[PDB]
Amino acid sequence: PRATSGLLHTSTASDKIISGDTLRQKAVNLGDALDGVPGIHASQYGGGASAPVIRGQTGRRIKVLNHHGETGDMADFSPDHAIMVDTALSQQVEILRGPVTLLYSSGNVAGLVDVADGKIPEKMPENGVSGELGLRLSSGNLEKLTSGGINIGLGKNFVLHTEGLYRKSGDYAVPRYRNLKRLPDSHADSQTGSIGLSWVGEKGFIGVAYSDRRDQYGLPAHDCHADIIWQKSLTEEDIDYDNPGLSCGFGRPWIDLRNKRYELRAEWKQPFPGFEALRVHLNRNDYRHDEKAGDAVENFFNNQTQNARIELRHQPIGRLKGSWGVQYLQQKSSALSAISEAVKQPMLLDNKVQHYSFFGVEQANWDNFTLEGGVRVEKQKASIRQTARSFALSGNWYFTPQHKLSLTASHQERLPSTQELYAHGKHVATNTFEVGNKHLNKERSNNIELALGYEGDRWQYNLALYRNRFGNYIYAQTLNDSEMKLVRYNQSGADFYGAEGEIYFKPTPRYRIGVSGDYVRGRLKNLPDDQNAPRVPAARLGFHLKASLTDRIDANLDYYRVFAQNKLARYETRTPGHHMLNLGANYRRNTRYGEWNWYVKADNLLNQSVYAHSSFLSDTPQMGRSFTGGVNVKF
Ligand SMILES: CCCCCCCCOCCOCCOCCOCCO
Ligand SMILES: CCCCCCCCOCCOCCOCCOCCO
Ligand SMILES: [Zn+2]
Repeated sequence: PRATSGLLHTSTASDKIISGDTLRQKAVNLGDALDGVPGIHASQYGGGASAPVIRGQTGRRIKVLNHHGETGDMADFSPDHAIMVDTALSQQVEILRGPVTLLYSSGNVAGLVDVADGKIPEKMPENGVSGELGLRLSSGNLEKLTSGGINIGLGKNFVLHTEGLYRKSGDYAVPRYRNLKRLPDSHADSQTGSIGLSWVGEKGFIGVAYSDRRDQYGLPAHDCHADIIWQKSLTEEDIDYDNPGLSCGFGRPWIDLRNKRYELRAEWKQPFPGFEALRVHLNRNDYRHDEKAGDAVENFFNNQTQNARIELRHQPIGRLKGSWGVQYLQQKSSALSAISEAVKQPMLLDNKVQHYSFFGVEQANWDNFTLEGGVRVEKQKASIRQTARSFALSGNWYFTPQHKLSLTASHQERLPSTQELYAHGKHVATNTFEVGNKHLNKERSNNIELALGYEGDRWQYNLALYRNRFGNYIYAQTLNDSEMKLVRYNQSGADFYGAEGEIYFKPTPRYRIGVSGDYVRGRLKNLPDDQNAPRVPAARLGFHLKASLTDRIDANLDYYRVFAQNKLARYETRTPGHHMLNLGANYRRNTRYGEWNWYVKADNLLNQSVYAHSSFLSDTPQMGRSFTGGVNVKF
């Protein structure tokens, strides 16, 4: 029961490790799967994509990690783009805060979400072989989900791994929504495949893996353009482009996406003198997606990623431990239209971004108190020159482990993305024109958080209180007057604070009852007044029940009270306001050749009109009542 993302273990009390067997019974998308963990919401976008929203932050203010590596996707661009991780094929998903975030990115203020996978075995399987098989169906979805993974000892110290998943799902049923049985364009198909090969220790393991993922899914709530769009708008010619928006007023939207991945991992256990561990990670990621209407492409998306990170763990110099590393990340990306680059300027013109990053964490241990500090300094070059310095310092006081009090502080700098300073074009799915800013200054943030945790047979609880102070908070500022939005990229200050927590009391070791909840406030302060921050979540209180009876069978009930959101940003609207009731049960079973984990799930029994203010489809109801039956065969 540990975490893997940091070569050196810095553990704060508000760290959460979700089990992989459990994820097999969860939604396919990352954001839907993590929703329900206190402090984490979702930005759904039909059955296709959903991003986690963590402490009101999302995208570039958090970090999704594909087994310590850059996923290489383009989900940071907009929540309609799927995140390239397979949580249903994952070993574990760890949600981490602290100085560790500095190992992977700059500007990560809310949480690091690392998805660890079986791609490259790291260990020799028993009996020479191991793997699992999974199958499930879901009502009103209409989800079919099959999955498998395999590990084979190709000899004495050699292991091959394969794994894959195929999913088909329809437009989802909606309660009371218009006169519709199902919400149009919310269907989703996905396949993933991996082949791996890895060594064994001592000292460690080395290995490579090839992956392939094709996604095909609709764009819910959704011909003339080649001129007027450009050129051009700085400044006020939105006057002249939504005049011919009602001229053509008076295809079928979907995304076809392909992701190809080549990576290498290695990590052995006593590299040479003075060091306890050495860890490498090489990655190449081919990402593409066409945003289409029928068979025609409206936007071409591309993101080539190459990523390298080397981390070594130094000798404990007398109870102070540390891991220092270097990372190289180059990312070639573009976002084009059917229109040539010879007539119009692309939404995102073809660009070359390079990240040179030096990082590390150091922890000192004075018995029942740990102190870990962290740093990151990355330089960027941007062919078509700044530096981000981020630091974090954190203390943990164990009165009696486990009785945890964490105090964590950090200053993080995020360098602006090329999208943010150079965007200039209609993104169809979002029906928004995007404009960049030639002069943004880095996102600087000063963050403080205190977490408290106890888990002691009778009582179990987890609490966290946080504030995030931005001297600079870069945001997509909606602009001057169901047409098409226009956003400019802007700067101000911001003040985010909130709380999240869960507490469980078990009367017997047999039964467990619990209450959970979260709340977050987001404000824009000091504008070039004092308005709310965009797409902030809503408060949520949770009631939880879970009980085994017995040895194999495990029923469970989850009731969430999602309150409305009336603290809204510049052009936002109110969002109710729903009651989520979820039922669940599980079958544990031991036959020959495998453990057989049957499962049955019932979500949204009250059949409520569910809206999420934190999503781009805030006035679009999400899935009504749905039944799920599934099987897993571990072996
Ligand atoms: C036990 C059920 C497992 C089913 C696994 C499905 C098989 C995995 O599919 C992987 C291939 O997915 C399609 C890849 O296509 C990529 C397109 O690249 C061609 C471009 O020239
Ligand atoms: C820190 C909570 C556990 C009990 C602390 C008392 C023991 C020593 O703590 C004093 C200094 O460290 C406290 C935590 O440090 C936070 C780092 O903030 C640095 C901001 O510049
Ligand atoms: Zn898009």
